[PDB]
Amino acid sequence: TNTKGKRRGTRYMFSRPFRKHGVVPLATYMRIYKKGDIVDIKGMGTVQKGMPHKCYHGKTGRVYNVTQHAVGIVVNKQVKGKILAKRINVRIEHIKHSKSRDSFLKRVKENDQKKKEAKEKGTWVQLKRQPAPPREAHFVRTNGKEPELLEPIPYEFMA
Amino acid sequence: VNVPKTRRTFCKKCGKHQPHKVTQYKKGKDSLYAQGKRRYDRKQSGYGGQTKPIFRKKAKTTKKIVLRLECVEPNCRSKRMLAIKRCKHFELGGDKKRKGQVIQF
Amino acid sequence: AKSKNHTTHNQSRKWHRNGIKKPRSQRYESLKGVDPKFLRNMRFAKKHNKKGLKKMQANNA
Amino acid sequence: GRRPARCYRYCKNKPYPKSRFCRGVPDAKIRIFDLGRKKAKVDEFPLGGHMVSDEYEQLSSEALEAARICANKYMVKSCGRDGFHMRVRLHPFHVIRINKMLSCAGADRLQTGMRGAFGKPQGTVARVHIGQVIMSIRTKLQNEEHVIEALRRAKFKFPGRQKIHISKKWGFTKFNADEFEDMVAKKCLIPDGCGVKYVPSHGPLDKWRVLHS
RNA sequence: GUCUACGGCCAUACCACCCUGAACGCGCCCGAUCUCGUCUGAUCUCGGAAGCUAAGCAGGGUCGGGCCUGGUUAGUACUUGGAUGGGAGACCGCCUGGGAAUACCGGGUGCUGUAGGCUU
RNA sequence: CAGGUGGGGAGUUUGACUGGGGCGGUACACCUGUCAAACGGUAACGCAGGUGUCCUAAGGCGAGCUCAGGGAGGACAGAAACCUCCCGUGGAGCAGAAGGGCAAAAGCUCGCUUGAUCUUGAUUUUCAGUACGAAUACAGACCGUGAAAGCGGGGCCUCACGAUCCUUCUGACCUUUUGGGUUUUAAGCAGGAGGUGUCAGAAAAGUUACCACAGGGAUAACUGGCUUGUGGCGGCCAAGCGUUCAUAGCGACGUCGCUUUUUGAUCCUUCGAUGUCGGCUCUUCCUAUCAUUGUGAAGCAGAAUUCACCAAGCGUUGGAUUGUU
RNA sequence: CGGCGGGUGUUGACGCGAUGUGAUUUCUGCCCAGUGCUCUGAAUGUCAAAGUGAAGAAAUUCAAUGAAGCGCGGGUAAACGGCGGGAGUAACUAUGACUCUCUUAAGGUAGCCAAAUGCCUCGUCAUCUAAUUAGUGACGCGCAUGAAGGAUGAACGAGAUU
RNA sequence: ACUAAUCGAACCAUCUAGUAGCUGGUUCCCUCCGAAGUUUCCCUCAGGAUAGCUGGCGCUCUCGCAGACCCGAGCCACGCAGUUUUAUCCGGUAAAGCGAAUGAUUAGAGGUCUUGGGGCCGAAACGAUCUCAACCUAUUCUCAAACUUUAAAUGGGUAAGAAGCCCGGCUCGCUGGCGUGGAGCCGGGCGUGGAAUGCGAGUGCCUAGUGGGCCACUUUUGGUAAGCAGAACUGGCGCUGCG
RNA sequence: GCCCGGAUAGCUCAGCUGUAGAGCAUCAGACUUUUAAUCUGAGGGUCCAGGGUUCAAGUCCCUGUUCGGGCGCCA
RNA sequence: GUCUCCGUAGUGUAGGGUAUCACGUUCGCCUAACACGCGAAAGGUCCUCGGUUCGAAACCGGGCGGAAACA
Ligand SMILES: [Mg+2]
Ligand SMILES: [Mg+2]
Ligand SMILES: [Mg+2]
Ligand SMILES: [Mg+2]
Ligand SMILES: [Mg+2]
Ligand SMILES: [Mg+2]
Ligand SMILES: [Mg+2]
Ligand SMILES: [Mg+2]
Ligand SMILES: [Mg+2]
Ligand SMILES: [Mg+2]
Ligand SMILES: [Mg+2]
Ligand SMILES: [Mg+2]
Ligand SMILES: [Mg+2]
Ligand SMILES: [Mg+2]
Ligand SMILES: [Mg+2]
Ligand SMILES: [Mg+2]
Ligand SMILES: [Mg+2]
Ligand SMILES: [Mg+2]
Ligand SMILES: [Mg+2]
Ligand SMILES: [Mg+2]
Ligand SMILES: [Mg+2]
Ligand SMILES: [Mg+2]
Ligand SMILES: [Mg+2]
Ligand SMILES: [Mg+2]
Ligand SMILES: [Mg+2]
Ligand SMILES: [Mg+2]
Ligand SMILES: [Mg+2]
Ligand SMILES: [Mg+2]
Ligand SMILES: [Mg+2]
Ligand SMILES: [Mg+2]
Ligand SMILES: [Mg+2]
Ligand SMILES: [Mg+2]
Ligand SMILES: [Mg+2]
Ligand SMILES: [Mg+2]
Ligand SMILES: [Mg+2]
Ligand SMILES: [Mg+2]
Ligand SMILES: [Mg+2]
Ligand SMILES: [Mg+2]
Ligand SMILES: [Zn+2]
Repeated sequence: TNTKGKRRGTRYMFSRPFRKHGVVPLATYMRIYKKGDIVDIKGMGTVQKGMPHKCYHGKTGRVYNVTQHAVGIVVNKQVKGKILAKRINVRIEHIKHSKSRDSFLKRVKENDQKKKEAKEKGTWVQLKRQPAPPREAHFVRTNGKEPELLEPIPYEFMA
Repeated sequence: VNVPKTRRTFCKKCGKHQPHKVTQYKKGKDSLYAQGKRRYDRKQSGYGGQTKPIFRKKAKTTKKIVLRLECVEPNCRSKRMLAIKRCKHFELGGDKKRKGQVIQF
Repeated sequence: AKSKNHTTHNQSRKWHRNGIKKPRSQRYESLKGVDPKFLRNMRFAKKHNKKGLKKMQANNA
Repeated sequence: GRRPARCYRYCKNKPYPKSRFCRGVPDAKIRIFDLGRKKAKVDEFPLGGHMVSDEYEQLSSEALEAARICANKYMVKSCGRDGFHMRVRLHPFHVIRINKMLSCAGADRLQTGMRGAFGKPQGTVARVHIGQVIMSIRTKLQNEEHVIEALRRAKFKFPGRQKIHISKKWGFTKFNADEFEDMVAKKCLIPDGCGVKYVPSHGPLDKWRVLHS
């Protein structure tokens, strides 16, 4: 019984944030998108041209094509029991760079620097990051103070 | 809707934008020697009654209006069919509208 | 007379019985759908890429 | 021609206010929510008694009107017509519906059963929570037993369980009676109307100098 | 320490009132022959340089409003998973993890890029 | 041979969904908000609504302005006529339903225009990742506007629509038209249109109690079962009635129950059949007791009566009318 | 099926053929707008084939002419059928003898009735009974009576009722 | 009505083994694998087609196979995941709010204007100023599936390397102030194989049955409710015995 | 779809490219001693709208609006 | 039980910009007196409550009373 309209249920999805209406800031247009970089599809509603469909809002994809005003993005879409890679043309107002890739690139650059330093000197270093290990043994000083005795409080009917 | 009797638009034969005279396309009469009409007449001859469906279930109230364009260049009388959306009332070259006017009593 | 209209019950189990496989990623993604002007210039660059082979080999040497 | 309240006792539906989608709503039975000397100042009536619900349920507007009338009559009898101020802290904003069925011997004569079952508005109820105040009475400190008895009588007009509480707040304000008088003395509270205005130590100094003068 | 031109983020920048502004500048200001626009040289366009910081603008101030950021609210509300837990129910408690928002109370009140000026 | 008449006769059809079917409605093709449980998807004859249009501008550029409302003034003039100032984050307008979006905008007023044009592919939406429809980003022409950057291939976005076959029109000094040639004609190739609203698209009126068949407890009419709105019978509070006095006897406003002796709701059993109203006859059971036994209370003097308790042992009738209960 | 074939017909309007109503008595009202039926064409609208004229090289196209029928116009209700409203109006109110109108054409006449026809309804009144949703008699704005069928009336009935 | 016990169209033979989306039946054993009642379209709703779920047949690869007996002699598989972790985005539900917008809504208080009623003696300048209204201001009670500043828990996407990183060089008709930008290509060097856990993966063909479901916790819509009707999530029954 | 017809004071009907009329309605006068009846006068044209042939048009020609006839019917 | 319609001088009544007619009543004209006729006056807080706008009998919402149609 649900309509198949392209923008059904997007009432808050494409609405602007509070006190952030009006002119689109120009750094969004000044961003540079190459082929192969990773972008988050947001989908603001001030620009009605080149809008992504609501199923791609909040998704992340890789740029494969660059045009005058838009980019082509290869974004995964799960359709029932299969995930298929869809190519979508999105104007640059509705996308932004993804920092998930950038954090990994920083880690790679630091890893290569550390490996070069280790090979230069001769000291081995742990390169793989590890899950949070169990806390080691330590001493807790009382500083000449008895720890404060805590007790549950009596019940009272506030209102 | 109201469309003007002339418009400047692309001419396929001229290969460029040219002035065009605009009329309304009207369906021509049936040939009686078109192959489908011949087949229908042969099928209907004899006994058996009606042999093809007769629609009689109309639902649309309008038609898509087709404009017959004609290039006005004397060496190029090339014609074209432009279809516009469905309209109940269509006028060719009617009087244009004005904004700052009163409603007549 | 009347029947059940729609459900997605058991559909998730059906989808996961053979696994929800991601698309098969591989090197050299296809060039279809890319800007025709950029694509025809890439074809020209590939065609004329042969010339300068001597310069490239000398620099490599 | 009203159904028993056992049919609409529980908050089963989402809130259904009277709005531009719900038209044709009969007016609620209760139209008056404040009684007694509403014009009494904040210092006249320092004692506040509350009726608190232990049930997450719906109270009908008719039940609210009946409880209000009962408590008002008892308070008038035991404390005079100007010895108290009563406030019903619940408003019947939730509309309940009825799927009207033809109550005669006949079914083919357009009874239709459950087809098109959505009902017409019937009445309004007040959706109440556990620990929510239903009714409040403020009065002098010597009328505490009368307030308790009035709320005890009013408890019999309601479906669920209710507690009678004596609030530690001063009257109908949100400030404790322990600190209220000294706050008023140090001008942290200004008595206006039946309540008080809290005066923070921020804003223009002109509003501070109209005080202390 | 500031300003001008173009800006980035787009209130910590906004709003109300008051005070101060040296030098450049920015402006107010003078005029309508030409350019150009008007019901109106008010606006716009043009040609200027007598006067002025009165205004704009800049800086500051206000137990200022707002905004921004903390505390409290509060491990509260809500919530993932669990039980042959309680209760006639309504609902509630516990285990296992996560965890807010007002009111109220503090602090702050634009940062900065490019290019070019002024300030002994 | 042609036209008319022609249920005298022939053949056939007489949609679907559906808290049974019919009547009603369209939940049958679509669009907005909600449902919907903070990705997306999600149902009911769920809720509030809308659609089968309108627009040569309400399309495309560019420029200039600021809207609703309010305050204070100004001859007639008043709550509303116009003029002026000030405030005014949009509280207006953008064709329509709603939602989103929008301020030297996307609104209003002008100037010029026809990108609402000619083309090939790719993609998104429903999706089976088919089609239509709608849409997005390009590319190649030819243009419009603007000083220009640019913007524009319809409407700010979400809807406003349609296969095969057939017909009609337009285009290529195009192909074929059958032994060859010319010319009509006809066929074709490409793109518009004439439509299927049951909207992936048959050409379609009833009746049957004279009826038939294949089936269906997937589905109604009678029992039973769940429920108890409605019906019936109780309880709690006690404003009041009771000359006085809440509670001898009653009980408004509220509120809690029980029963399945009413009627509904549902459709679980039964459609290779459970004989369907009432009466007659006959037995048994229940108690929420009309009478009788023993009792308590009274606004119980007696008599009569009323309320309540243990209590179903025993009884509860003869007739007129009506098929009747 | 067919033959100038056959039935009525060995017949001829006091006859054949087709209908409705249903003895006697007494009446059989208004409506020809609708649908039928029928009648005259009065110029006359539409209208096939054939035929005629023109264009064309021909296929073909166009035009003119206009049979029946329909349409137009008369008649027809013992043809099918139909017989509602509204406004004003009499000296108590109330009704409307009277005057106009609307949908079409006419507005239910004489009669009859809670009838085998009336829902409401077990209508109201009288009678019949101790008691009658029954019967009879009467009334009649009659959901939804009614005139080739209405209203009667002896005799008759394995007809229905008291 | 009757027409040979047959009549709302007799009887006999034939077409004829008429058609049936509907009912009934459908014949030996063991072993292995093992469902669906959902999507889209259909004069479709007791049926099909289609995708999904199933089976069979494979094929392409990965790990090594170890020692005649005995006896390893930083570094340890292609790749995958209904899982967590580390980063990074997405959201508008629960809650909360209304002295924040839009709607709804209770009560006082303080004010000065008005087409408020009017108002005790004021036409006279209500000489006066008492009251009720409306309005404004600061407060106040109660709210929202189709309201919202704020805003969870659970959840959705991406990344966590050799297809990576870094150096040079060549091509371009695209772009262009420029040795410009971008893309492609060619060489070279980097291995501590750059979270945890587990598991061998990839790929093709043919394909049956199903397309009536039902139940439970929790979320949830209509309904007074229902062993009612309709959805979401997971599990189950159906297909399953056992305590 | 083709061939035809009509469209007006409040209501109805006739009408000449050279100046729209008649009746019924309204109002006011006339006749009568008076009321009716009767005679007159005044106002009233959704001339169905638009463009044109037109010096002139309600008229004639085309385009729509409904009201209607007779035909005709393969998406 | 629901749907539709209506709640206005005593009565029936029509009806955003301060309520019309007739009867009922009274009075005044006219007559020698009467009847009639003519004219004037009185008489409806518009069912009740709430709401929007300058202002509501009219428009909107709720609730009462009455009459047809369903049920
Ligand atoms: Mg667009
Ligand atoms: Mg099904
Ligand atoms: Mg519910
Ligand atoms: Mg501040
Ligand atoms: Mg917890
Ligand atoms: Mg027949
Ligand atoms: Mg979700
Ligand atoms: Mg969602
Ligand atoms: Mg502009
Ligand atoms: Mg282009
Ligand atoms: Mg279909
Ligand atoms: Mg069943
Ligand atoms: Mg009951
Ligand atoms: Mg008493
Ligand atoms: Mg069922
Ligand atoms: Mg039997
Ligand atoms: Mg049986
Ligand atoms: Mg038996
Ligand atoms: Mg008993
Ligand atoms: Mg006879
Ligand atoms: Mg003729
Ligand atoms: Mg006659
Ligand atoms: Mg009669
Ligand atoms: Mg009768
Ligand atoms: Mg009878
Ligand atoms: Mg008898
Ligand atoms: Mg009788
Ligand atoms: Mg007759
Ligand atoms: Mg057979
Ligand atoms: Mg079909
Ligand atoms: Mg079956
Ligand atoms: Mg939502
Ligand atoms: Mg909430
Ligand atoms: Mg609010
Ligand atoms: Mg269910
Ligand atoms: Mg089964
Ligand atoms: Mg299984
Ligand atoms: Mg089992
Ligand atoms: Zn041309």
